[PDB]
Amino acid sequence: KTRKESYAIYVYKVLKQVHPDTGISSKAMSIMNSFVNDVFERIAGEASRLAHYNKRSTITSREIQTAVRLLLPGELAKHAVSEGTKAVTKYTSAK
DNA sequence: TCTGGGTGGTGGCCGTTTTCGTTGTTTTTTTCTGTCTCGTGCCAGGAGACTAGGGAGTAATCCCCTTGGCGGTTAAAACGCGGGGGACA
Repeated sequence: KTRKESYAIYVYKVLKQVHPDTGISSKAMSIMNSFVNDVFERIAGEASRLAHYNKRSTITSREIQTAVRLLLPGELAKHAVSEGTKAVTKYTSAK
C-alpha cells in the first residue's frame, strides 16, 4: 500500500486554529491540498527564477520574500511577508 | 339680453394601488447512513551532531551611463469654427 503524502493534517490544524468548532470534507480537503501545492509551486518557481536572474545558486528567505511580494496582491502580500518574517525571526531565536 | 371666457361640479377614461388565489420555494421535524475524525502501530523521513568546501558577503576601485541643464528648431498639441454623419430614441 503506497504511502502518499499530503498537507491534510496541517490544513486541519490551521482550521482548528481559526474555526475550532468546524470540520472539513474530503473533497474540500483535497481542494485545499491542491491549493497549497499550487501556491508552493508558484512561490518556489518564482524564487528559482529570481535566483537565476541574479546569478545566485541559493534560494534564501529573501528570494522567498520577493517571490511572495511578486505573486500575491497588495494586502495579502503584506500580511504574508509579515508572517514570514515573524516565523524566520522566531526560528533564528531558538536553536 | 346674448355671447365668450373662466371657474366649479359631475361624468368618463386611464393609471395606480390593493387584493386575491396559486405555485414554488423555504422552513421544520424525523430518520438514518456513510464519511469525518480519532485512535493504534509501524516506519521512514526529519532531527542532531559533525566535517568540508565554496557561495556569497563585504570592501575597494573604476568607469559607464544616468541625471541635469541649457539653447534652438519646429513638429505637434491646443483651441476654435463649422458642418454632417452617427448615436440614439
